[PDB]
Amino acid sequence: MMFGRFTERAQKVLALAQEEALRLGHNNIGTEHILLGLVREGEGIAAKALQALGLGSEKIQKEVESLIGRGQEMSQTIHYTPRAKKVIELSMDEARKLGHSYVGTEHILLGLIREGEGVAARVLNNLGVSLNKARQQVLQLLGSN
Repeated sequence: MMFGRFTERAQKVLALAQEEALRLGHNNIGTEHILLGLVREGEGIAAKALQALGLGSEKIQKEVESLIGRGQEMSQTIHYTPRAKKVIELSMDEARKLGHSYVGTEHILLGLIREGEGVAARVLNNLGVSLNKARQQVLQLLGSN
């Protein structure tokens, strides 16, 4: 058996990533759309950790949309990019490394920073969040704070 399961909180950020892809006029979910889906949820442990590090939904949204743009729409329904598919595997590896039997919002963000080269990692670094800053706030705020 393997932890091919996401929390209801995490499934909501991934559903918001589809709504945000369709708002931007994209038929795909990237690392960018998963990070944008996180701040559009705003209460999940990862989004709460981003805001605890001094970020905010408009800051992350404006930096995402300034890097990926708008208007490539084709009414084609959503697909995951190779990096978003990698983040789904890496967040599941981070959940297994923590001994959690499903992937939380926390573990989605640990996947986004573990990818390290997609737009999500670059938005965090250009705002001022870093791999170890995000790890320490997420790893505390998930239940050890």
